[PDB]
Amino acid sequence: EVQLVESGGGLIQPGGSLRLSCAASGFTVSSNYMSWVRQAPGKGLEWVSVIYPGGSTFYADSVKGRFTISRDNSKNTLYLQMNSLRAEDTAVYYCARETLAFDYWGQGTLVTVSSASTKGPSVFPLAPSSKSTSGGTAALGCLVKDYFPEPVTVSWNSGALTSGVHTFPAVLQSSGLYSLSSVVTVPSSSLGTQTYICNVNHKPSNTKVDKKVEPKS
Amino acid sequence: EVQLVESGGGLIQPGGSLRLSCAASGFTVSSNYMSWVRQAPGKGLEWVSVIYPGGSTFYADSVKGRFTISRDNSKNTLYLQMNSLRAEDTAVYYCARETLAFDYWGQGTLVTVSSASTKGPSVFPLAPSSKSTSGGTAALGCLVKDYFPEPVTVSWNSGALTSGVHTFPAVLQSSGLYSLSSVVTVPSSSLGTQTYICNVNHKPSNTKVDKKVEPKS
Amino acid sequence: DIQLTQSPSFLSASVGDRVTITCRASQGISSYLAWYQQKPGKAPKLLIYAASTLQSGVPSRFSGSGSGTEFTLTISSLQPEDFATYYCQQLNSYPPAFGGGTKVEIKRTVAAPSVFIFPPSDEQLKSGTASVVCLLNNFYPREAKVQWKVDNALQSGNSQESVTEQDSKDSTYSLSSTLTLSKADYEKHKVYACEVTHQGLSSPVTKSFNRGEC
Amino acid sequence: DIQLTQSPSFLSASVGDRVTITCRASQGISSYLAWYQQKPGKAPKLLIYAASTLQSGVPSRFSGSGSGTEFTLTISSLQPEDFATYYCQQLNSYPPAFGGGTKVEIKRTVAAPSVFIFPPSDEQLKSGTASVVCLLNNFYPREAKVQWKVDNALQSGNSQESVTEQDSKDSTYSLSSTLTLSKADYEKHKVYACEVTHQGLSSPVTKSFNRGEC
Repeated sequence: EVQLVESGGGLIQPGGSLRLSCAASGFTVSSNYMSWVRQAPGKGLEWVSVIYPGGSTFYADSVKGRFTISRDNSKNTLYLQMNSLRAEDTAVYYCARETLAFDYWGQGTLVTVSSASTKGPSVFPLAPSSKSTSGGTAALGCLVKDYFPEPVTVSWNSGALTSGVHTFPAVLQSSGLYSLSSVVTVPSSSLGTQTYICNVNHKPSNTKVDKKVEPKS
Repeated sequence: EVQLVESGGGLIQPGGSLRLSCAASGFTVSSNYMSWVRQAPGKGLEWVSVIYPGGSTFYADSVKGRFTISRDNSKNTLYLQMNSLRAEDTAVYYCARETLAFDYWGQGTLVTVSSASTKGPSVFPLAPSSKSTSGGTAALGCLVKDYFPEPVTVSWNSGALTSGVHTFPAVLQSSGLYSLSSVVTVPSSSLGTQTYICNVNHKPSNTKVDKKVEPKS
Repeated sequence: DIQLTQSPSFLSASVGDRVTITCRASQGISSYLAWYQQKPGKAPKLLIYAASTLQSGVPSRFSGSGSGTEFTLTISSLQPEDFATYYCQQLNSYPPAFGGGTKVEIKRTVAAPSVFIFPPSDEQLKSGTASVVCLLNNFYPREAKVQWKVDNALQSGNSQESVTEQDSKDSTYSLSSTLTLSKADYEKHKVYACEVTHQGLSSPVTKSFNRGEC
Repeated sequence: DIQLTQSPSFLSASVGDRVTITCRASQGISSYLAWYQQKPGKAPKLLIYAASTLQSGVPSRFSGSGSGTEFTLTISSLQPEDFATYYCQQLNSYPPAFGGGTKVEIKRTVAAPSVFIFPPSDEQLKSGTASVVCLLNNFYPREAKVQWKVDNALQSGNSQESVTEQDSKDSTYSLSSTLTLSKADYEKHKVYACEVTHQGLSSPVTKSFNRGEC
């Protein structure tokens, strides 16, 4: 029925600001209790703000002031204009339609680091090899490293292969940049035979690169 | 005599803003009726604002309010500070010195899209070939594709060749980015003989690349 | 009530002739307006003053005819170099109304296109996409048809064209059609062909290449 | 005074069984809260209404048991596909308190990993750094050990691991360890080895390559 989608997340420094748009895909945001739910990664949730069908605010404890919610019924959009982020909110933001309980609440991210790198990948193909080969199957993958802007994605063959494709959690190095590697197993009879191209997309930047993985020379 | 030049156009989103400077190259902007003329692409013109030699405003109909004109006589500059652009003005802006009629009015652009890509070219050389060759002449060119910031230019040999050089209107793809290709014919005896380097410059960004076009391998 | 001026646009003629363009005025205006020459991709230039007293720095080919309403411009003895639109205005009053603009074409005769097909550059196939350009050079009748064929299958819905303004020297047009494919789909077929139909061709011309043949 | 709800987290079970999770309420609350299912890297979904009246669009495996305080959820007859955390809330009151979350593991049995070692790509050695990846594919006991050895020297403090969420199909884990060296230091040794220890292996498995041998 109702499929709330949100947009507006990115990266900024303290004293910054940012408008978030809970785009009410779905109906009647004019007459519903709406709210913002926040969670830092590795942590439990937390509640931020709420609008009444009639207009009231009641902000949370720590984000009392410095933080503004509103709606637009004719556009079916909720608007969250924040500013002066203590950078201590670096969190994953959710907007949910409270219907006597909650439920129906999309997703959307944000990070408020005191820097900017915004660079993108460093992609290498990890070739299928006999040291990875065992009997009927052999594994190959793509290593995408050294990027700051956390949300990054790597698909296999434009989203074709869903068998054996496993992207591992990104790792945060001492350099301050993330890195990850996604690997997929495929029958050892099919080392080079078919197409295995990893599609790397970096959404905070605009990086899009396809890398083919082939057995070692 | 009088050679009005203007500067300040670019790209921005709604609620944005922008100062435009009709730089009065030429004399006496202190005592002349000046005005802003606007046209959307593919459309007829439209009138925006006007200053009197003595100071008065009289803005247009739809841009009533939210839009400010002024002059500076000692600097010989007209100043147009706008803000809160409904993005529905995405247009090509002109400033003209009304002298009992009009005339004497330079040019200058602007776009107010609700996004930003700002990326720049993707240049390839389209080689001269026998499939393009016919008798005494053969054609070669440069394909510059996938850019948002509309004003882009490609010259041939730093502006040397003016014969046969024809840049075709940019095309707007479904992806939302523009693309174009500029081609020039040159005697078929001169396939690789002389220099044919396309100079690609992207002014909203700062991209400048020279690409040589040579017959196919 | 604002004035709404009108114009019978889309003219077509030959050189050295007489052509005449009128401008309606849907209210009682006096006799003070002005005509402009708008070459494509440029700034306007006013020709006719606030009636017919043509402003200086212009040749003797324009003859503005003024009245109470129904103003009218006339070009006699054309010259190949007036490829642009002509507008009306209305001085005096602050917020002024503008016209609708009349583009004017220039007849020629018969001149077929030079055709040329360009395969995608090796750099682009790395990126993962293939543009296949086909060029039609110089040509009067712009009513040209570009049929792409891939392995003899007529291709519909993956091409884009654009066309140049009528050339100020030889009064011709030039056209560029771009066929866009993925690298994957490009590598699935062999012959890429571009078949051009035009009045100066007795039967259509096809320029073609074979993917992967130096 | 705000309520502080608590939960006995870190559950572990097998399929088709009964498991039961309670939620403390460190103040006198009435009987109106709610449970949520938080699959990893996703949005929550509420299961239990403001007590036990389970919200629609859910199977018959959850049985919320409500009271004045000490609320309790119970899953009977598990199914491999509930890899996520379960929270408490507290409707009615504006600023509401949330729980602490209980991750729930899914026992399996015994399944050794497929191991695979990847040398650094030639592109990266240009850049001046060498990543050496070692992959452990599918495996129940996650308590696996990855020992890197360079020329038979156990390597400490230049590796990083990460592990996937328990697989919703076969309930296994997968692990990737990355060893990071400079180009200079990489070029100083020959054998790169990755020795994996695991309960499904009778003795550890080493996958290894020799730098510079096609």
